[PDB]
Amino acid sequence: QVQLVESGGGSVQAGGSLRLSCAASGNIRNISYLGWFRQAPGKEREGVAALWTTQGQTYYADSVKGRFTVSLDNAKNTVYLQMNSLKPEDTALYYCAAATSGQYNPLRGYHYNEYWGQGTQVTVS
Amino acid sequence: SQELFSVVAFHCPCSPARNYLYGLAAIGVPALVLFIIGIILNNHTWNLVAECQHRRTKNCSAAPTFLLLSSILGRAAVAPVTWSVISLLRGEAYVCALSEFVDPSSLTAREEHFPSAHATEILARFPCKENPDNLSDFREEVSRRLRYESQLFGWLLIGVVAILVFLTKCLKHYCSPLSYRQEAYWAQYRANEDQLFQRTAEVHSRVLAANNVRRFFGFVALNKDDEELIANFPVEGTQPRPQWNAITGVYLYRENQGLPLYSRLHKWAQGLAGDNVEMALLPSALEVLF
Amino acid sequence: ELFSVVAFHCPCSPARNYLYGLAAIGVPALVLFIIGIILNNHTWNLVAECQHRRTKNCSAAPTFLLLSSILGRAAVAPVTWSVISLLRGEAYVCALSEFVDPSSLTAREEHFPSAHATEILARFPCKENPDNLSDFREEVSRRLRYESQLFGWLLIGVVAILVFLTKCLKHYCSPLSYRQEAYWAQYRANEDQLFQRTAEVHSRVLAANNVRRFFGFVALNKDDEELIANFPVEGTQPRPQWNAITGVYLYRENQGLPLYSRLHKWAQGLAGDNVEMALLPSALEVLF
Amino acid sequence: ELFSVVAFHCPCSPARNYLYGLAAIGVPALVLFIIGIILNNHTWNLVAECQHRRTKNCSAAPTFLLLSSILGRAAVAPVTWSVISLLRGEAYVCALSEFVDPSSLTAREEHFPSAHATEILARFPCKENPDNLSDFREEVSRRLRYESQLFGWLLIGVVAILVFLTKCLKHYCSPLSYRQEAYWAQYRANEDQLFQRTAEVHSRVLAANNVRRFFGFVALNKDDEELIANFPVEGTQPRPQWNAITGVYLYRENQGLPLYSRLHKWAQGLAGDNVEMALLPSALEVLF
Amino acid sequence: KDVMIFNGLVALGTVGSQELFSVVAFHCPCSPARNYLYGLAAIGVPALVLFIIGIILNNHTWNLVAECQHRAAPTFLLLSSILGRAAVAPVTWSVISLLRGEAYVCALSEFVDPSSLTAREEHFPSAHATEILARFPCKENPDNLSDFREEVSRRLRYESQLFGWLLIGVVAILVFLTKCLKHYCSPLSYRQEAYWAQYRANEDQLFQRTAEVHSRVLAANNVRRFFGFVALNKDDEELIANFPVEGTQPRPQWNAITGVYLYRENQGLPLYSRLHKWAQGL
Ligand SMILES: CCCCCCCCCCCC(=O)OC[C@H](COP(=O)(O)OCC[N+](C)(C)C)OC(=O)CCCCCCCCCCC
Ligand SMILES: CCCCCCCCCCCC(=O)OC[C@H](COP(=O)(O)OCC[N+](C)(C)C)OC(=O)CCCCCCCCCCC
Ligand SMILES: CCCCCCCCCCCC(=O)OC[C@H](COP(=O)(O)OCC[N+](C)(C)C)OC(=O)CCCCCCCCCCC
Repeated sequence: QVQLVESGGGSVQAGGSLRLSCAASGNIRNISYLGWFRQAPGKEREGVAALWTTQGQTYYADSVKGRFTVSLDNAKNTVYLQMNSLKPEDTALYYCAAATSGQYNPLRGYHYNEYWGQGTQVTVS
Repeated sequence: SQELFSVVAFHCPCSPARNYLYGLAAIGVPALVLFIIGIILNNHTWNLVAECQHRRTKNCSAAPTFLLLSSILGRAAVAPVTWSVISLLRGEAYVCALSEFVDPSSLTAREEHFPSAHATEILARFPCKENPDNLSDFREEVSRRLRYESQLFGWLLIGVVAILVFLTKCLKHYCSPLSYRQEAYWAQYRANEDQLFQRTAEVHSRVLAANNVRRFFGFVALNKDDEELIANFPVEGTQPRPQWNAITGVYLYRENQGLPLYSRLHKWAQGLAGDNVEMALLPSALEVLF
Repeated sequence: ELFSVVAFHCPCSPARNYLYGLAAIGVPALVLFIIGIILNNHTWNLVAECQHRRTKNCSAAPTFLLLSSILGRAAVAPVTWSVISLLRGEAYVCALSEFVDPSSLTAREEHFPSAHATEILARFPCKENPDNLSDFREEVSRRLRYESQLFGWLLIGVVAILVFLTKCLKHYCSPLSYRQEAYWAQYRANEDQLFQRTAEVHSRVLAANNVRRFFGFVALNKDDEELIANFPVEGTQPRPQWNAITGVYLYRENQGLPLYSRLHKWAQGLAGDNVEMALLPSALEVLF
Repeated sequence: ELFSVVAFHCPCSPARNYLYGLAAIGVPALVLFIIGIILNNHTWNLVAECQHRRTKNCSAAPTFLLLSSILGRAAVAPVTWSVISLLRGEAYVCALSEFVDPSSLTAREEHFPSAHATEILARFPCKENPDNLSDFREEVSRRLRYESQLFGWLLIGVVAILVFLTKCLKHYCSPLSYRQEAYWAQYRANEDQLFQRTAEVHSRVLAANNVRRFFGFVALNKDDEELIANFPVEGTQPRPQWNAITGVYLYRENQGLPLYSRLHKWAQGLAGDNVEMALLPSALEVLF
Repeated sequence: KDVMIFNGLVALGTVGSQELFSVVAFHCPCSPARNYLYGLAAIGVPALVLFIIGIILNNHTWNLVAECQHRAAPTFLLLSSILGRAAVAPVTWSVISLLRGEAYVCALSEFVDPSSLTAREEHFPSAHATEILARFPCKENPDNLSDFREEVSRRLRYESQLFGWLLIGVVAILVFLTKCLKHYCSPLSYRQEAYWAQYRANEDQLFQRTAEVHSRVLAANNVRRFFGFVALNKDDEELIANFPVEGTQPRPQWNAITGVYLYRENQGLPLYSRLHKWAQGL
């Protein structure tokens, strides 16, 4: 029902400036979760940043505070970010995800909705 | 078990309007229990419930459902019938239950010496011998008339069942679109699948359990054969819940590309059975960050 | 104690003990007759033959012989039971006790009462008789037990002649020779033995493949591992291939060489658009 | 043996026998109910769950199903004892003997004395009754023993329906198919057998090292030396690590892959300053 | 497990002794103020002896005494363990005696109220009221009093068995409550406690086996030192050949591995015993 469109991948040296656009199409009316995740071969996936639409506060990872900033286009219903001071550690597949603030009935457990979008970003040096 | 057999022994309460309630309970309860046991142990009733679980919308019509209950109740009713027959052939349960309804005026083998003041009371006490000796002949006259009817119904019940089985197995083969030889091969497949699947489930659980125990202590104590299972049959993960949900339920011979499919597991393995996250341990990965 | 349950118990009552004798003997014979038909495999292919045709295409000439084989083979168990129940004599003295004529009684002076002749006579099998009539009782018992055993022995005599006459006509009227029908019988008993054996192996290998697709491995016994290695399966035989081997077959020959079963007839290729009972609709309908 | 000591003996005294019947039946039903609770490990991890939370954090719904399973798996023993004690009839004829109304008694003319009705009625189970009243002794005994057995069969029938209704409701309301729960059950049994068996081996290997550190050597049998050689221990598991696998668990699913136990939940890494009950104080405080 | 093997034998043996005791040595001294003491001494005294005996054979009590001589939660376990293994013997003897009913009617026959009987008018002399009643259990009374004797000999028999079942009900509740308190008030989970109990049994099995072996090797070495040669079998000659002589443990070290355990852990890793505490400590 919700499809995420992402673009902005490239190969830039250290210190390059890059911007990743996550375009959300569908029923985003019940979405309360907006952010980005990265994963590289040989290790698991971590989240650089995340934003709450409803509460309004925002999250950044330890290597992201002061290095990458994520912005939301409320009118366009899309997610934008800024990549600064590129490093070889940033060569990973970048994805943007969403969720619906899943409830919790103690008998069954947490249940919610999740979405993903496939993207790439590698820094040569 | 000499002591436990005397527990279920039939003790007729020689009292009027009272000995058939006991006869109904002493015979109808074991017949009901054997009926329930037949339902519980039958796997064909749990995938019928499992069919009503995930569909949740009355998707199955009367045609497939009525052909499933008939199989469940037909296989279950074997035990109550073979108990309701033995009780009738013994004759104890019927002479006790019907001893009070014997007509005193219809008695024979003697002159009309039968008392008429308390007639139901004396008649009901015949099965317990507690009768005056002047009515001993009348006691045995009743004891044979009622035992005859008990065995007359016992043989008619066998005869009626032996006809329903013949009619059922004759109509099952006539109405089925498959030949009787393919249904014999199908029955051999369902027996082999339901045996191998259980055998692998035990192994795939023990190997999975061995990995978890190893992750705790650092080693697992395994028998001579158990150590072979770990090396021969390594596991890497657990099958997802929707994958399990795609092999449980009823199935009525769907055929693909001119090639038969004989089970839901077979139908799933061909790939013909294969967003919203349910009952998760923790909230979304985005919520984990906060 | 199943035998003690089915033990004969004569209800000594007029017009009542032959209903029991009929039921206690006719129902076990009926059950053995039904079991004989059910277990026989020559009746299910007869049903299968009447199933695919749906129009009674086959004539009565071949149908009569198949039904005769089914009934004749199934009727052995009722006869060998109805003979035993007659040679014992218990089931017949009980049934015919009331019909003994008191006027024809002997071995005693004519003291037999006429007040209730049927009622006194009907109680003879249960030994509940006055000692002044015990001479008649043992006279009636020997008379009615003889008729039971006489009928029992004549039934064996009739059966032993029908069996002889059936076999002689089976050989005189059959176009084959008795040394070939013996070879044919040794083949049908070998095709069935092998076909049922390979069906279990083919099912198990097919069942193992599906389980392996689920768990990633199959827990096989020491000998079951030989079946998978020696006998690999690649698919399931189509439904028309199974229909081509089920039915009644009566010795057709092809180019001078005999064919002994419709599996053999199918193997030579002498048996083998519209899609039925499909999982999913036509591939064109799937797209939409 | 024990049956001689625990043999039922009815005290024929009014308003006193049913108290004995309550004690001779209700106490073994209580003891078998207690034993079922103690042996059931599901009642201890429920306690362990309450032990760590200390704030009643869990709702009634997880506890209600957990508490129900403990009682249901333990109430079987009292029922199979209450049923037998009711079908025997001894414990009920003794209890209800004095409540029998002499007015409704039959099978004998009205000779029942009215001077001491309850006293005489209560003496029926012990056969301490006058012979003029002996016709009522068997009349009263059969009436009460019938109600004892009638209640026994109804108890079996009701239990045999509650078991059916429980199992039917368990499958219908469960979030898993009956086959996955079958696999889940085959996992927990395999985990418990393996976990306890390594816990015995781990202790023996750990104990041997402690013995070796003391005497300089350990006296092992042929098989124990294999245990030390095959399985070398490097340390001990922390208490919080142990506490991560104790308690109740209700099928939490991670990333679409099922988890079947807290140990499985811990093995995946989804379960794992302030120091309690330490042997020695803070390292700085040790210096002082 | 092994606990049921030991408890089952003790429970069965006490019943067998009680049955043997009742058929060969039990006679009510039918007379006032004598049978009551005799009946009381036929239950409490045999139970008290078993209670003291059960304590003495337990190894943990003497360990507790030594610790107290050298001196909560550690004391809870032992008292729940020693009594669970020593109070079995008195309780089974106590319940069978009450369920049998011989001892109680042997005791309270003196205090039976003559006017409380039924089925006839009260027939007892003013002076010999207790004397006649006290002679009921011996069955030596004249048959003229058998009507009254049966009521008394069955009333007290009812009271005996009623107390026998209520004692079982009380004990069964207490065992359940002890189990709950042991698990609920314990600082460690029951999975670790089961592991802890397994370790203690395994340590004592190996410690006893090693100590006997070490003593034989140490004794053999002294024989070699004193005589210059040893006459040992193949196994004994191997044992010294595989087990070098460690020497004499210091006096504090033996005192370091004796006493009670409080389950003190050293920086995360638990220690389950004093020997494990000593081995890990140094
Ligand atoms: C302990 C046993 C001792 C032996 C005695 C019993 C014989 C057992 C073997 C033959 C039976 C059998 O095989 O029963 C099986 C069939 C079931 O046929 P279906 O309903 O189409 O089920 C689907 C077909 N399947 C099961 C092959 C897939 O039953 C029947 O058709 C009738 C069962 C008889 C009991 C009900 C009779 C009616 C109630 C009483 C009315 C007055
Ligand atoms: C426990 C068992 C005891 C062992 C001995 C029993 C006998 C065995 C051999 C005989 C059976 C046999 O050979 O049956 C075969 C024929 C069937 O005739 P068809 O159609 O040509 O069959 C061809 C032969 N087949 C089946 C091998 C292909 O039967 C009969 O014609 C007579 C059967 C006898 C009983 C029925 C007689 C009529 C009913 C009674 C009338 C009052
Ligand atoms: C030696 C024994 C011989 C056989 C005699 C008994 C056979 C029973 C076999 C099945 C047992 C079983 O496991 O029962 C299962 C259920 C438990 O229900 P739950 O709490 O939802 O458990 C969920 C399912 N589990 C067990 C897989 C986790 O039981 C019951 O619902 C109750 C058992 C009946 C006895 C108590 C009834 C109420 C008291 C009386 C009220 C008038």
